[PDB]
Amino acid sequence: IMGSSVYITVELAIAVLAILGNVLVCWAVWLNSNLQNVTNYFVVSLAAADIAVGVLAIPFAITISTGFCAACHGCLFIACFVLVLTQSSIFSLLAIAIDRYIAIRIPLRYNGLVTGTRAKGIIAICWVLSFAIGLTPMLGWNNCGQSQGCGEGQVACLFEDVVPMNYMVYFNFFACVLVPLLLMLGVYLRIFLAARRQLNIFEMLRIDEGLRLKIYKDTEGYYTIGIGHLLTKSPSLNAAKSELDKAIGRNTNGVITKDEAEKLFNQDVDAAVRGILRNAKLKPVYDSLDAVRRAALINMVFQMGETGVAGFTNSLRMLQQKRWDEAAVNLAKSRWYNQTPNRAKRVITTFRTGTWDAYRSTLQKEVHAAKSLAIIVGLFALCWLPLHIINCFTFFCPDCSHAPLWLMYLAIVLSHTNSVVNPFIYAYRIREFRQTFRKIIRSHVLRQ
Ligand SMILES: Nc1nc(NCCc2ccc(O)cc2)nc2nc(-c3ccco3)nn12
Ligand SMILES: CCCCCCCCCCCCCCCCCC(=O)O
Ligand SMILES: CCCCCCCCCCCCCCCCCC(=O)O
Ligand SMILES: CCCCCCCCCCCCCCCCCC(=O)O
Ligand SMILES: CCCCCCCCCCCCCCCCCC(=O)O
Ligand SMILES: CCCCCCCCCCCCCCCCCC(=O)O
Repeated sequence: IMGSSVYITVELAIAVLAILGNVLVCWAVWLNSNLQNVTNYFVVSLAAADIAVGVLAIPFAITISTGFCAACHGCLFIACFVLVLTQSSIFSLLAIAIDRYIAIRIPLRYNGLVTGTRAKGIIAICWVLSFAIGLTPMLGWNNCGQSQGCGEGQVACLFEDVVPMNYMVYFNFFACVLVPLLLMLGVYLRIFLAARRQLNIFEMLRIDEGLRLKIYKDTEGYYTIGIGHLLTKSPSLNAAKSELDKAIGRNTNGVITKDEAEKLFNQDVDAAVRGILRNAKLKPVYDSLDAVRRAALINMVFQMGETGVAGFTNSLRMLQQKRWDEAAVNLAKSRWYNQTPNRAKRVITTFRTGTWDAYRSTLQKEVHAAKSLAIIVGLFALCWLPLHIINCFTFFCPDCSHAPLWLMYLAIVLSHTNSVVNPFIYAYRIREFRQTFRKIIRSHVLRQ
């Protein structure tokens, strides 16, 4: 066996899987409506880039490993085309990170901000930039436009001979790869840290009622901000903003910080507690509860009012008798539960257990999917960094012994493997993909 016949076989095998695997990803999104969200718009674009790697980039890699004589610019295309595909991938991974960001920290305006129309727009633009960036050497930044054994008008097509290293290190690596990766690292880290935030009465209603940092109109058209904090019933945004500046103690222009929204909420809680203590029915029960169960009672007052909660004569009684399970069953038979089952179910769980479980679960499911996608970026980095780092060595230490050929082509094979791993990850960690794959393979591929 030859030392190259292996290189060629291995890379042809990689190409077949790259194509088959990523065709399957696109196939699923087309068939399944539950995979036709905006997030998978970028997954498909990413899958497209990986298919193109198996079809063109890899054959180009093999062709160029011969060092054959070719025209300058024609040689640059074969060598640089893969850079186009790589850049596109970067943009796709970055857009996924951001998408998951404003979907987990700012859920209230995700669908009004992230739309299919805009996604397609951003994708189209990113493909243009990818060509502009990947084919920059073709635009003039090269080493042939000014070489023997090939005759004039031609040069031996060796990567390091035609593609400037200062381009590969400064522009390609540092600016176009390194920066996005670190940016994607910061975004995911912030997503994760948010799911591990410390829970309390503020984070409790932030989930049940939502958080707004810009003045908005409530269900009945009243100016409101923060967590359900009504400013005024006057039909004037101007007047609403003036009320806000009075409460905050500064010129807000209709926008406050998270912290400031919390101070308003704290005040709202204090008032509710005072109202509860003036009520002869609620006081005995409130006083007998622990801190967490009190928050669940305050939660109900924020929704139904103090007179409303005081109507639960029997459920309240059980609560003071610490008959948590009985109270739960009874509260479940209410018209309140029938109206808002999700919110009520969480509040009731809080009465049952006396923990923040119901609210911690919401955050841990609202992030589990982002872990799957984050793994995608980690593997990309792992598959591409080695090659980038070797370039830096060659570049920064000119008179050192160059990396041996075996190591060089090993880093190249590795980077190509990155176009195979994604489909496997979707199968293992994402349920709706796995189920669609099984359906496709069994029905359309085996045909039964
Ligand atoms: N440095 C480099 N070389 C090659 N092919 C040339 C391999 C080689 C290695 C040593 C030698 O003496 C002659 C040729 N492809 C390459 N692709 C990349 C690359 C892709 C993405 C980032 O860097 N870098 N890179
Ligand atoms: C012929 C058109 C595409 C058919 C794809 C056939 C499957 C080929 C296997 C190579 C890709 C594997 C990707 C992940 C495997 C899916 C696992 C599974 O759901 O059982
Ligand atoms: C010169 C001929 C060789 C072709 C090489 C490039 C081939 C790679 C193109 C792959 C593009 C995949 C398109 C996926 C789009 C599907 C979108 C959808 O299902 O909504
Ligand atoms: C799985 C394979 C799918 C088919 C992909 C098409 C492959 C394209 C091959 C690229 C060839 C590089 C150009 C060769 C230059 C020829 C020079 C000459 O003929 O004088
Ligand atoms: C999706 C379309 C991507 C664009 C690729 C189109 C397919 C091109 C097939 C092979 C291109 C050969 C490049 C020119 C040949 C370079 C070497 C030479 O000058 O002989
Ligand atoms: C939105 C369409 C962009 C078309 C310009 C792309 C030019 C070259 C693209 C090569 C592969 C592109 C595949 C993009 C598929 C997009 C998937 C989607 O938008 O749902």
